[PDB]
Amino acid sequence: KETPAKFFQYGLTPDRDGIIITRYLGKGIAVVLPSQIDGLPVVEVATKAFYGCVSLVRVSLPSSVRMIGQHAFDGCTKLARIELPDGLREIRHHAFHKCVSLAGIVFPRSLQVIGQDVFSSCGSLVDVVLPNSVKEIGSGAFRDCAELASVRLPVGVKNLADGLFEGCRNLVELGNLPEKVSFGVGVFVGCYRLPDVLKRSVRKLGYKGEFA
Repeated sequence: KETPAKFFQYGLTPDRDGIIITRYLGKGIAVVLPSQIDGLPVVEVATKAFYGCVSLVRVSLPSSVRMIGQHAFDGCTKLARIELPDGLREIRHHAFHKCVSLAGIVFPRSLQVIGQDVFSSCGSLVDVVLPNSVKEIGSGAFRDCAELASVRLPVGVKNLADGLFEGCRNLVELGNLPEKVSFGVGVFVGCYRLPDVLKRSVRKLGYKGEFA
């Protein structure tokens, strides 16, 4: 089905083997990012490439995409579904900032890194399951996800970064909470709905910050 290349601006990757998508020019309701342009694989969605694309409802990325750059989908206020590739390794900071219609997202088994504030103000996001491949999660990654009810952490997670769940006033379930973990500042500020058994096991792990 792939969206034709003429709706994208792109460059070459440093080693001349892949296409970096730098801008989406169209205004369709659905983009299927081509897996290749002129025989090269599409490996990256660059900084701000879909910035402010309020028309988009669905985005499909090919398995060749390894990287989603900073603020890539910042302001895609109608984005309701995005098919992430199994090639995806990293989502840079603010990549889905203010994607207020993103109700769910399925992370691939390849995802390594989630930058700061990636789902900041994703006010429709309900469930998130972080695969065990996820080694790095930046501060504020789920800041102001006011509808976020359930988060499953990666099994080996060593720290919960600063303000990770700040403003998650509907958060009630935190799966895969480790036997030992370090807490940044204000991890659970504004999390009014955390159950008591959860709050106690978190204090027992050593959190001294605010639950509200």
